[PDB]
Amino acid sequence: DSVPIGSLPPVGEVPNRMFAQVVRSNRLGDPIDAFQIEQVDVPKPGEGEVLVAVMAAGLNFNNVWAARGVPIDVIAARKAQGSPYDFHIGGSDASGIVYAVGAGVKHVQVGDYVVVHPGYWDPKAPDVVSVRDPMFSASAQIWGYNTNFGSFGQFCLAYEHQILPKAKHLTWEEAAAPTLVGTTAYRMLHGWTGHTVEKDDVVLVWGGSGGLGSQAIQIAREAGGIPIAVVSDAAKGEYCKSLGAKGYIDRREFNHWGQPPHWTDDAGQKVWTAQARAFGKKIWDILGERRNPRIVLEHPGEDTIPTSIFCCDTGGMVVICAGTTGYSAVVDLRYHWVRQKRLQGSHGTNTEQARAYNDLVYSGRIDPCLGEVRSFLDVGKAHQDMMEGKLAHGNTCILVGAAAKSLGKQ
Amino acid sequence: DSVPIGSLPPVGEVPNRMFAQVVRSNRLGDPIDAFQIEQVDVPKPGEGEVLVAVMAAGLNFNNVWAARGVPIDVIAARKAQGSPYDFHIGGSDASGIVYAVGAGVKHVQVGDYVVVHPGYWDPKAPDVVSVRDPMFSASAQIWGYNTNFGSFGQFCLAYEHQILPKAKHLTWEEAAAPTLVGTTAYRMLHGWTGHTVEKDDVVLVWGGSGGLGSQAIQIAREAGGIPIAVVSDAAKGEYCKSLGAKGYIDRREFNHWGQPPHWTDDAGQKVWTAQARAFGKKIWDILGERRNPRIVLEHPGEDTIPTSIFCCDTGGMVVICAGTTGYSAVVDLRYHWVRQKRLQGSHGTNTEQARAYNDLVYSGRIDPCLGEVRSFLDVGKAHQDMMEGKLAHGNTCILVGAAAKSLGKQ
Ligand code: NA
Repeated sequence: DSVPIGSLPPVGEVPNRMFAQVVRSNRLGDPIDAFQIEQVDVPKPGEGEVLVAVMAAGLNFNNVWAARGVPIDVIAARKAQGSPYDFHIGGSDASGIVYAVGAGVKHVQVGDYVVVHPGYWDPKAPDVVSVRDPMFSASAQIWGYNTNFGSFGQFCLAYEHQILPKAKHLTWEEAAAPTLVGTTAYRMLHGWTGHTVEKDDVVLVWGGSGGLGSQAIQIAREAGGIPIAVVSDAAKGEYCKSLGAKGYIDRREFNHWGQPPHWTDDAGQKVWTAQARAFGKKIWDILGERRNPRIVLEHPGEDTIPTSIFCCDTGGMVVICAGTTGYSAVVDLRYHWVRQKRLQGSHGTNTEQARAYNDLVYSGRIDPCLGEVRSFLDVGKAHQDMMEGKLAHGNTCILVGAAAKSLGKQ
Repeated sequence: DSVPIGSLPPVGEVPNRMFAQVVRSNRLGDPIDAFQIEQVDVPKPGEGEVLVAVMAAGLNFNNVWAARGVPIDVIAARKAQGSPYDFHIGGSDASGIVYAVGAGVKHVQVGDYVVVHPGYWDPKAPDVVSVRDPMFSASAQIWGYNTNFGSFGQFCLAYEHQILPKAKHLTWEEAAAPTLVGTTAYRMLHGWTGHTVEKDDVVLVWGGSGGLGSQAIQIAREAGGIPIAVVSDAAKGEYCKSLGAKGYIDRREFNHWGQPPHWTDDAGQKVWTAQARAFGKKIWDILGERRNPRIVLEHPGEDTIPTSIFCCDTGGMVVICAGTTGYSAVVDLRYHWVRQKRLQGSHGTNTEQARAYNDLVYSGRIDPCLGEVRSFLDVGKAHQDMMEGKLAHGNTCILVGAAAKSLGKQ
C-alpha cells in the first residue's frame, strides 16, 4: 500500500501506489486549479532506468506551462506519441534515494543519495550513441516537462545517465534546488566550442537574481569571468554582487525594451541607439574600462535581444535558453554580421556538462540558492505564487519524502 | 610621368602618376556618374606595404555602395580618421605583379605574380596580437571598399599579409575574379569552430549563381559536403548543378519571403509555416531523404533569415555575411533556442583562411567562375549594369595592365 507523504518504506521496498501532484487535460488552467493530488501506480523501471524516492523537489516555471497547457498540452503530446497515460506528473528537479534499478544499470545502486539532471534522451537510440551531442538527438527533451514521472510523485523515473551524487553538505531541499537551471547555465557558458568562458571574460547575465542567473553568475565567476548582472531592483543587485557579480545594472532605468525600430526608421533608430549606448556605458562604468561582454547569457528574448546583440563584443556570443518576454527576436545584421557575433540557442544539458556542474556543487564552490521551502500539499499554490511573481528570492523547493526541513546532510 | 592603360614600365620601375577609376564626394550617385578616370599620384609603400601593378581587377557590389555613398561616404569617413585623400580608388580584387615593397616586407618581392585577399588590418596594432582573430581587431576592414588604393588604379596598395601567389594555370582576369567572395565563403564554411563543413553535411547556399554562392558550392563540395543552391531561374539552377550542387530550389515558387508575422499572430504563422515547410520538402526531395542543412550560407538577410532559421538542422549554423534585402533579421526563438541553432555573423577573411582558399584555386580544385571581361574604361558602366539586372553569372573582371585577354598563364 501507499505510504504518507514525508515517509518511505524501508530502502528498496517499493509500494504499488504513490501520491503525486497531477495535471490532467480536463483541468488545464491556472496552477491552483490544474494541480490535484492523486494516487497512481508506481512505475516499474525498464532497462537503463532508475526509480528515485523523492525527498525534495524543485519548482520551475515549466510546471506553470504544463498546468496551463501552453504552448502545448504535454499529456496530449505524449498520447500522440503512443503513451497510455492520461495524467502528467511534472517536476524537473529532485534529490532523493534510489529505490530500484532496471537491467543494465551497473553504476547506480539502491540506497544511493542522488540528484537528477534534466537531460533526457533514449540511451539506446542510434543518434545518441553517435551524433554530435545527445541533446541534439530526436529523443532529447526535458525531464519532468516533456516526460512523465517527474519529481512531483513520491517516486520518479529517470535514466541512469541523469543520476548525479548528492552533495553531502546539502540538505534534501538545498540539493533539489539548482540542477535544472544550473546545468542549463553550465551548458550555455562552457558547452559551445569557440565561445566558452575564459579568465577575465566579461559575462552579461540577464535576470541575475533569478534561478538561472544566480547559477550563471557563480559559474562564470568560478571560471575566472567577470559577471555583470541585470536586475529589477537594488536588493536583487546586491544579492547578485554577493554571489560574485562585479556589479549590476537596474533595467528600470531604461525604456527602450521591446522589438527595435526597423533599420530604415532613422528617427526611431536614433532614440533606440542612445538608450542602448547608455546601457553599454554602465557596463564600462562597472568594469572601470571600455570592454564589452564576450558572452551574454540571454533568456528574456524578444525585449532584450536587441540590447544583447548591440552590447556583445566583436566575435562574442549571445547564448539564449528561453524567450520569457516573447520569441520574435530582432537581430540587427549591421552589428551581428559586421562585428561577427554569434547568437546561440541552448537547451538542457548533456551528461558531461551536468557532472561538471554538479562537481562545483559537490565541492562547495557553488551555492544552490535555496530561497523558500513549501509542503507537497502546496504545489498548486506555490506555482500560482510563482506565476503571480510572489515567491521569495531564491530557487523554491517542496518536501516530498523528507519528514521535516533540514534533513539529508551526510 | 604615367603610362597607358594596358601597358606597364619595366618591372620595378614605378611612375610618379597613374590612371585610376575614381569616385569623389561631389559626384556620389549612380556608378555611371560617380566613377571617372583621373590621374593621381602613385602612393609610396610604407612599412609592411606592397605596391602591385594591377593586371586585372574584379568587380563587386561594394563598389556600387561606394559610388552611392551608402551607408556612408567612404571618402568623408576616412577623412574623419585622418586621411588626406579627396578621392576613392575602389576595387577589392586584383591579380598583378609586385612593383615595389616597403620597409619590413619579409617574403614578397618585386616581380612576384600575385592576387590580393581582402582582409585588411594594421599588422602593428596590439589587438592584431591579442584579439582571437585579426578580423576582430579595431582596424579590421575590407580592402578597396573601406580602404583607398584598390584595384581600380594601375597600381594598388596592400599589406604583405594580403598577398597570395597567383595560380599559374589562370589568366590575369581568371585569377582576379574570385578571391573576395571565395575567401568570404571559405571563412563561413571552415572558420567557425564547432560548425565547419564535414563529409556528407547538407549545405544550403542562397544566391547560388552569384559570385559568393558559386564559390561556396565548390568549397562545400571539396569538403565532402552536399550543396543545395537557391536560385532565381532554371538556367542559374543548372549552372549551380554544374559546379557541384546536388540540386537547386527556385525562390520564385515562394510568396512568404520577408519579415515573418509576429509570434502571437496565429493565422499569419499557419500560412508562413506552410510555405517554409514546402521549402524544406524541396531540400528533402533533392537529397532523397529527410535531412536538414547543417550549414546555411546566408547573405540576403532580412527576407530569407526566417526560412534559414526554420530549415537549419538541430545543432546547425546559419552563417551570414551581408544583408542584401535588409538588416532587421527576425529569429523565431521557438526554433532557434529549442533546437539549439547558431546564427553566426562572418565578414572578410583571415590570412590562414585566405591561403587555404587560394590553395584550392592554385591546385585547380576550384573554378574562379569568370563570367565576363570588360575594359578599364567601362568600370562605371559595368557597375551600372551590375546595379541594374545585367552582368553574367558568377564574376566580372576588367583588364587594367594586361594588354589583351587571355594573358598571364605561366
Ligand atoms: Na571595392
